[PDB]
Amino acid sequence: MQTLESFFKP
Amino acid sequence: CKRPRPEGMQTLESFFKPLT
Amino acid sequence: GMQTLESFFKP
Amino acid sequence: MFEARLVQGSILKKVLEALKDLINEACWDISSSGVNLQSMDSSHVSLVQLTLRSEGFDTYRCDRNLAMGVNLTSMSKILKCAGNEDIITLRAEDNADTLALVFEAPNQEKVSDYEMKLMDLDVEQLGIPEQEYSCVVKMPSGEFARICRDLSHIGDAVVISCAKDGVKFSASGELGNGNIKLSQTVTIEMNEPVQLTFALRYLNFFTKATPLSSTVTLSMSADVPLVVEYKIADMGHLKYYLAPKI
Amino acid sequence: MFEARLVQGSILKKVLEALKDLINEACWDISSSGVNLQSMDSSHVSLVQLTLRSEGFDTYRCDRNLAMGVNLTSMSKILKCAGNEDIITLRAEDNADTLALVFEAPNQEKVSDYEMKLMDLDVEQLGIPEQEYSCVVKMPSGEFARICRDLSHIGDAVVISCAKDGVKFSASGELGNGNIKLSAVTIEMNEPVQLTFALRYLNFFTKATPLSSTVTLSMSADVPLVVEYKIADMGHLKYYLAPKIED
Amino acid sequence: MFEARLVQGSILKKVLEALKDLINEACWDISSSGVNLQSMDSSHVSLVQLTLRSEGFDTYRCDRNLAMGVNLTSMSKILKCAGNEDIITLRAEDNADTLALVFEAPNQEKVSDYEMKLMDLDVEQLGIPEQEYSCVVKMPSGEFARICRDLSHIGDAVVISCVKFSASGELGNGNIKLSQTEAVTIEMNEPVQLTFALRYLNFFTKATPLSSTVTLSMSADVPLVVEYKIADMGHLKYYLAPK
Repeated sequence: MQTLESFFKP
Repeated sequence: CKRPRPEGMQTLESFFKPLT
Repeated sequence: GMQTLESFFKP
Repeated sequence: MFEARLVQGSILKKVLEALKDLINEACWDISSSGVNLQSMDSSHVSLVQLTLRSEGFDTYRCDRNLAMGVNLTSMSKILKCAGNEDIITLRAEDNADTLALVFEAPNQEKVSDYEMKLMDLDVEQLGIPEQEYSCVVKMPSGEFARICRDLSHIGDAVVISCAKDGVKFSASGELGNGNIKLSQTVTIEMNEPVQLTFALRYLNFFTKATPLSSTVTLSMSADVPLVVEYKIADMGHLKYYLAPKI
Repeated sequence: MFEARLVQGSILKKVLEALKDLINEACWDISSSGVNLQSMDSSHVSLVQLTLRSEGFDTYRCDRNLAMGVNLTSMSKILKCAGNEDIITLRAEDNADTLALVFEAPNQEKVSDYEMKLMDLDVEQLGIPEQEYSCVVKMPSGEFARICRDLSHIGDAVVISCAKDGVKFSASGELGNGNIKLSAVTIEMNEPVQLTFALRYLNFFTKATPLSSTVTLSMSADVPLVVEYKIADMGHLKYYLAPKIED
Repeated sequence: MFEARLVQGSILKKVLEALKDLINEACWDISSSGVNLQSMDSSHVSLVQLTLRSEGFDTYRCDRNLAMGVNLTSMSKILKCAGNEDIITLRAEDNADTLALVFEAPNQEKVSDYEMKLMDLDVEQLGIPEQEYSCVVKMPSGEFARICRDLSHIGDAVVISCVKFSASGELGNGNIKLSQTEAVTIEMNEPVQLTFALRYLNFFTKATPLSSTVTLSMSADVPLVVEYKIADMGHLKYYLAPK
């Protein structure tokens, strides 16, 4: 899997 | 080695002969 | 943090 | 080719719960008279015999005869996924290493498909002769399960003693002993009376069938295996066989 | 020969739940008068004391006083075999190496006989003078047990603090702290009292909780806490707990 | 001076049961609009976003926003001391070392007061945008739980595929087919067929008791969002990346 923050803006 | 068998009973094979 | 009941009651 | 639909899939679920803590692999015999299973456990000390007659499946078609080698453990995790009110259909291409399982439901809304592989299984069948036992004890299946649980805290072998007007159960261990005596209501039918000892570990797997029937019947004779049967209403039965102790 | 018949056996059943966990061996004193069990738990920090009055049974028979050495674990295991609605009967001979327990279904169709290898022990009984308590609380069994359950998830002892219109249980711990104020709850208090007890022991006592719907807590400055569960027109279980002390 | 009374205490208990198994620590942010929480499981494959509107609460007071460093385990432990008919109050002071939970028992009988120690904590946060999801499936929570609990025993991963859940492992495979309407709706602009970890979905579903409905939402090459709505006051959205 890929962590959720390879999909979301910080 | 001695093949494990609960203590004190016979196989059912000693009572019912298997098909063949 | 406690004490034994022999402290409080006599055998 | 075999296909078989069951309105009360409730039952299959329970059959498998019965069979599963006792044997892990077995062989399902499928014919047009129905579905039969015979298996001993891995110690060859008990044995279970399953029959689900064709005339009880709300749809039955066995095309040619068919022995399906099955991991009951796997199968058990599948039937656990069946809802209790689910209509269970079975189906098997007339060979291929794969049995199919369908769970339809109430309002035809959810449909579950599971395919389990199957297994070249070389397993060993016994011939149990036709006979009638000295003592036939009929009791409420619940009453029998708790009996075996109770005595099983006291000891690990039970002494079953049959008599005209009553049956007795006895065990003993490093704790003391104990004795349970039931007496004609719980029904007996008897030629000669009987007394054998059996191992509770196995009895206590047998009562796992208990939800299949409200009654259970044990049959006995001197120096021969116990028979423990459950009537799966309208449909067939589960016999367990247990060799006597000593 | 001793012979107690208790028609409503769910009671012997609860008494062993309520004991087996605190102590595992005890000595049942039988006599004209009734049963009497008194044991300290194993650290001596707490004590249980059971009374079952003869006039409490359905049937009672004693010809020679008896101290029976009983393994409580074993007896609860046997008792755990009884129907919630069985008539139960304790029987033993003077010979005595063996206490019988009999469970008869209310139709006289099923009947069990479990007869229990006894034991032998020396057991420090304790003198416990009748005494007044400077404050006493009645409370629902249940509410006391949740209060102790609750509080033991925060801390490991409870300050039970008493007033003429409130009891407060409080605890303290690594995750923070908590208290619960209580204004069928009744306080009869000849004077205020605040004391601190170990929640472990209390959490064993609350097990008697199925024997009664009410519990009383009796306490005074530097004398053990008493927690009493009254067994309907028959007797009681009373537990004693020494107050926590400065280390 | 934060204050939030809640006459339906249970809502909050169910909320803590829903989180405690997925995340152990978390920052509770309080503002005038109400309460919010964002946090990833330590795997970092999922997070939960909580929203409890200030209107939700029967009473609500707040003159300084607030980030409370909460140990969710010990919050769960405490909240297990609330009674389901209990009114619950959360109060915290301008300055933060502790949170305070009061459980007023219905009938003026007993009050309990629990001061929870807070932790100074640095839990990462992510910005998630308002987007259009190819599919949005709705259905009863109950059913959607059973489906994960079911396929968990078959494989450790489900392929969702508008609607069909499915899985497979050493023993074989399985799938479940839902369409139409026990109310199960769809909203579709594009076939979609992602693959998620059952381990995670099974955590999300501890939120089932808050809501008889769940909603899935998905679009290719992006995180799934599963949502339970705390009635008349907000929601609990879980997000999970695909494999």
